[PDB]
Amino acid sequence: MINAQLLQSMVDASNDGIVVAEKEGDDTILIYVNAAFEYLTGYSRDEILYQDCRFLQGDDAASGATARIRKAMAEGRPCREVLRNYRKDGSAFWNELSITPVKSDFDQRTYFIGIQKDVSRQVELERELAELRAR
Amino acid sequence: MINAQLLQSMVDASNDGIVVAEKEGDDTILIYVNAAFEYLTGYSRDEILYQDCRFLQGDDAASGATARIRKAMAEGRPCREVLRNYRKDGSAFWNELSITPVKSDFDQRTYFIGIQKDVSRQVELERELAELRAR
Ligand code: NI
Repeated sequence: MINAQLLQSMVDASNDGIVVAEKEGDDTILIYVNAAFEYLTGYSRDEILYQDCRFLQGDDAASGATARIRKAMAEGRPCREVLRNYRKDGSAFWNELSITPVKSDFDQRTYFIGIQKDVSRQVELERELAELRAR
Repeated sequence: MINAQLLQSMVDASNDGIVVAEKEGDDTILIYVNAAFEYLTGYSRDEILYQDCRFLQGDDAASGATARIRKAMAEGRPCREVLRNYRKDGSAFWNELSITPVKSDFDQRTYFIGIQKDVSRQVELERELAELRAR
């Protein structure tokens, strides 16, 4: 079996962003982010934490597309969505987000694990590909 | 701050494969794999563990990266390599593998963290693109 420090290093090594949020009312707030999430978003740890992750969505709220996510979180189901998000510097990316409910023995709190991934390149590739297929 | 159970949930939730290996002679053997690594490779934990991970490489001896990885592991450097691997069922996939040395302050032994990303899709998209551009 594997100890806590190794688990930390497994998260720290990970390519995808990983985060944990605890529920605060009908919102969540980030309590942990890994290094890859910092790099992905352009924000430092200290800028990100203790806030709901929707700030990444920017000043726009899409069409409250997060409907599916809020449905799933409320219901205690995982989900995955691709969302528009914006780095610190304003540059936009497509973020493939997988959210996973956690059941906590230790306290009474509700936690969620998020795994996040830049999929811009792949979105663009599918687009370029469909364009050439159309020629 | 973050506890051990949630770290385990972060690794369990991970989309990429995560694994820990030990040195044994001039081999390394897996001692932990997450669920995603099962899915990725098609093998169960009990089939995988306690073996050097090169069996995934199949009948296809690469050279190139293997040397590079041995070099890097010996030297105690993290390293990253793309390599063809084969699931249980024979189907091939492109694995972006990053290996990270860590020393356990618990038992003073050095452990290797492996992160495995399936990058088949991107690779195939670039392939399909380069083919249509060739038309
Ligand atoms: Ni042995």
